[PDB]
Amino acid sequence: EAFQLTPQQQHLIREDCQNQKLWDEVLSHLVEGPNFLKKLEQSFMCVCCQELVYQPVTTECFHNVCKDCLQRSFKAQVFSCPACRHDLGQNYIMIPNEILQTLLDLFFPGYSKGR
Ligand SMILES: [Zn+2]
Ligand SMILES: [Zn+2]
Repeated sequence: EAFQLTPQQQHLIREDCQNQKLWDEVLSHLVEGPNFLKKLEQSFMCVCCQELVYQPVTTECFHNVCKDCLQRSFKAQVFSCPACRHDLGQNYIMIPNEILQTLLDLFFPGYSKGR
């Protein structure tokens, strides 16, 4: 009755090492069965737009934020992590975490429409 991860999800979670600590916390909730998807969605909620992160950038301070939302923040001369306020620097290279994107697409098929 525990939520059962597919081989694909197990593979990608392993490969998503920038999020290692977070994934280990998230998988605590596999026991919660169908409700795991809910706690999963809450874990990858974006602090800026308050939706499941889309094209997430995983920051060096371990926070996932939509690339679009971090770009809005920088344009407003804020070079800080919106989740924890760690200074990222004006020159920060924003690289989407495509492993995490693919994971979210697997867990929530179709969620990214229109984003
Ligand atoms: Zn966002
Ligand atoms: Zn942060």
